[PDB]
Amino acid sequence: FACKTANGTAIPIGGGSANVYVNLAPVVNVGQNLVVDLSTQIFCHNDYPETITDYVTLQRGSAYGGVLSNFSGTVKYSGSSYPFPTTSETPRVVYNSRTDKPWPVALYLTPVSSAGGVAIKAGSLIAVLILRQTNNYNSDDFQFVWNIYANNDVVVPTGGCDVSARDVTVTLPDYPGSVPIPLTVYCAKSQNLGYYLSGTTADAGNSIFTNTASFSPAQGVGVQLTRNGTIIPANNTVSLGAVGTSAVSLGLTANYARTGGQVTAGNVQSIIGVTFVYQ
Amino acid sequence: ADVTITVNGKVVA
Repeated sequence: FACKTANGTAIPIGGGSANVYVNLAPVVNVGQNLVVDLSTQIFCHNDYPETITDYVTLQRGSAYGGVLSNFSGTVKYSGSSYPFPTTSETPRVVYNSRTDKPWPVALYLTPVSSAGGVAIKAGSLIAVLILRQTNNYNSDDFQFVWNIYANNDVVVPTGGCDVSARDVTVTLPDYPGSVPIPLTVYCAKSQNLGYYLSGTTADAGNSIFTNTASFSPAQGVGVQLTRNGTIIPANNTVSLGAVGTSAVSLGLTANYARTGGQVTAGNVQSIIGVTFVYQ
Repeated sequence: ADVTITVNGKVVA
């Protein structure tokens, strides 16, 4: 039993714990969300298949780590699903050739939000997996640890639904023009969704986000969002109806709006949060 | 929040 990652990097085997860097592509699925498909990221083989057969199981106590430590879910191991953190030893995977074959493991998370996410930066710990290796000819029976680290920055969805982008940037035409905001949401199964806006406002109507531009800020103006011509105040939930597997636009447009006194020349910037809720 | 929107603009002189 000897393994390497997708880019060909050897995983030092047995003995001390190994730190294994993998690419992940987390997505919502029905009832659980994929965190990482390891089967495209870790490949193993047997250097003596004519005379030795290798067996590997995933041991009890394998679990998420780092920012995912408090989540539970499931592990798909060799085509079958088990609770994760693991509560029993899995069946074995057999390595019976010199040709590399996947380590057939995928990690899933049980949703706890509507459309939330947890950022995982490259270099961060994802999971701690405990493996047990045996064979078909002697008593060798050794257990060792693979610490699975992100090779790439991702946002792991924690809900039933996911968004087109977690960080959206738009630029208004020069005052007084407006700009549509490209932002959509979809769900793994049909869900009834709403959303609300968060941020600092300047006006009696709690609907004009303050201008926080750092350099040469314009005075007397902020940013106001509308959907189909209707102003959306902060902290007032907008309904999206039922969102299915195809993306639904939030329907948002950004506008300038006056906050009082003279409008003066300069830069404008506002940072506005969007939070989804089930309805 | 689940998404952050940054809106930039300008009032020209």
